[PDB]
Amino acid sequence: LVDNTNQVEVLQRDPNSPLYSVKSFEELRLKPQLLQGVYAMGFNRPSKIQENALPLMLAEPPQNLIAQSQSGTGKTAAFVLAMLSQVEPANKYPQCLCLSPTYELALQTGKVIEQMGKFYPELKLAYAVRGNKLERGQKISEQIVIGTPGTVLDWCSKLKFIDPKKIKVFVLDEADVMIATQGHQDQSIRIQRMLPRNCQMLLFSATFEDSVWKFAQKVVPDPNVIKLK
Amino acid sequence: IPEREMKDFQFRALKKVRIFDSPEELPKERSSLLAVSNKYGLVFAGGASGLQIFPTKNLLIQNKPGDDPNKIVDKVQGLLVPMKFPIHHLALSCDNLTLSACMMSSEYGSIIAFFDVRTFSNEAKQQKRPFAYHKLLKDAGGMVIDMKWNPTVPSMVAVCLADGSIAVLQVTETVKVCATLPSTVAVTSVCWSPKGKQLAVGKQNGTVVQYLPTLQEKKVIPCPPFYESDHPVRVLDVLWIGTYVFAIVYAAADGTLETSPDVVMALLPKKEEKHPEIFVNFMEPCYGSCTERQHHYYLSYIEEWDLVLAASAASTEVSILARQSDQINWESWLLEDSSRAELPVTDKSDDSLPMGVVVDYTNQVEITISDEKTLPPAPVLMLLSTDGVLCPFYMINQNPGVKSLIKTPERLSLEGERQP
Ligand SMILES: Nc1ncnc2c1ncn2[C@@H]1O[C@H](COP(=O)(O)OP(=O)(O)O)[C@@H](O)[C@H]1O
Repeated sequence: LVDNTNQVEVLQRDPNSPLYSVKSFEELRLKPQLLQGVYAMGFNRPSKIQENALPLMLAEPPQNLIAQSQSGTGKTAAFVLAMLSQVEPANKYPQCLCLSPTYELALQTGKVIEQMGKFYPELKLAYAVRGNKLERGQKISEQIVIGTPGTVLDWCSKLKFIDPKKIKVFVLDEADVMIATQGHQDQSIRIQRMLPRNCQMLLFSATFEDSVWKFAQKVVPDPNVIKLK
Repeated sequence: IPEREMKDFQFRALKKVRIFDSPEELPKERSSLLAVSNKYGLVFAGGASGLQIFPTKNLLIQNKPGDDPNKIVDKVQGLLVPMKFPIHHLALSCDNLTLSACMMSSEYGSIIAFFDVRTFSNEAKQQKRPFAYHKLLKDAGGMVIDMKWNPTVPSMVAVCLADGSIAVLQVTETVKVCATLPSTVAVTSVCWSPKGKQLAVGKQNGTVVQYLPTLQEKKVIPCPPFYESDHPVRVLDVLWIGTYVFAIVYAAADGTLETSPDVVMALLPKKEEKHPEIFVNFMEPCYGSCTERQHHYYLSYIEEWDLVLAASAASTEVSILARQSDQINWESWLLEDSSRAELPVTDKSDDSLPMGVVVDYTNQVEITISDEKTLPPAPVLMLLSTDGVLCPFYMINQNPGVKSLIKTPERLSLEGERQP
């Protein structure tokens, strides 16, 4: 984790209902196997960004979020949690959905999930990325699906691999890198419109140009907002 | 039925241009609204708010390292040619000299204005009028559902109507009816043979018939066996790729646009073959997200790449069927996430859908892939969207052996213009 002398700014979706700043994971009341997962990874104290992110994300019920912080802050960790803490392994079908901007980050965020979910039994990942093997007629029984948006949108729409009206969580990672990639922005927006209202929408980005901002607002309704200097 | 991941073909987009203003309502009815000059590098955008002529090189803007590829270029300099009535179709004779616009007025019924193209390039003519009309003599019935110009006979065009009827026209310095079949034939769609020697018309019973230009019936292609009774399809659109090679879109006869259309390749036998008709089926390739428009399939062959582009009214994606190295068969291609040709989401968050489709070959500008690497100029697929937005994508192809399809344009000389 990179050091951060500057402080986080938290625009809460509900101004008159403050809740922030967990300075420990034990405070969070995480599934025992998840909190073990966390320990396993050498995580000690939550990171600056997680302190504020996780409460919102892990609220009862959970809240939506748009988050802006630089690399090595703990974005991924933070959402890996988001998802795993909603995922019921015993239910063999996708419930959590993660759009990545490159193939080579869908795999990297995979490893982080798989490592963290280590102590969930029968937890399996699906990778909706260029050159997966899945023939038609098939349906996915993996509870999480990481991938890049087209291939994912293909999975919900055309190929009927995934029924998105069963997703509980939806992350968008690197929302800046995403918009600057052909197709992606529109592709993601079309995935999103078929998710169910209750689904949690989490969106993350290094930078935050108007474009990115404007984009966030089509995708993440009733959002809490976080920016770190 | 087969499919194939294609890594060596990529639609790489240029910046999106706003032409018309986002219409209040959804352009439901069937329509083709782009023509192109590949001879003299021009493009013809119609609509219910004028006709717009652009030098093609003005519509194509490469994205620099930094741009949002979804940000629009609002307006770009062209010609506006005002129009009393709203254009439901655009089209162009093979020599490149006759734009054929198709309107619907409330006091004439449907009609067809033929402009001479020199006129648009003729400065001393501020009012750019057409030289000939053609009063089809019908109201809604007369809606020009499909209209096509002979590929090698510039004077000859084949117009085909909402009501099932069809007529073949000659257009020189004036208009002659060569032939007209009445509604009771139930023509649904139209296409010339490659050499322009015959005309193929798809109908409502489900068959595609072949006609001499004088509408004499020569060959009947039966309705594919697998569409059994109770679920009666109808040709929707028909592409004569080769003497015995056809792309043929079908669809329900009960208009239940809820069902998606099926593309079919049809390899026909020959006079020394008593072989049945081989109909290979590549079902709903362009996935129908919509069911509010009446279906189109824009279709167009690229002979020197031996592949067929195909877009639908009711889908946001361009699909590609390619002929195999097998030389008979076909395959659907599957392209990378960021290498597709799809219409953007309206800023009101809805799907923009196709109004017209064209390929420009005149382009000379070489693709600036990165800082350091530049690739030769590619043909440019373009799309008119129901949002009034045009969507240029280069068609990079790298399959070995395929050759450069680029053709330099000309300067239309005014010589021989026809006056009204
Ligand atoms: N709470 C934490 N304590 C210690 N290290 C952490 C913590 N959270 C994340 N990290 C580590 O810091 C790095 C950056 O975090 P990551 O989860 O990738 O977020 P980001 O997307 O901001 O880089 C990762 O390699 C991760 O292992």
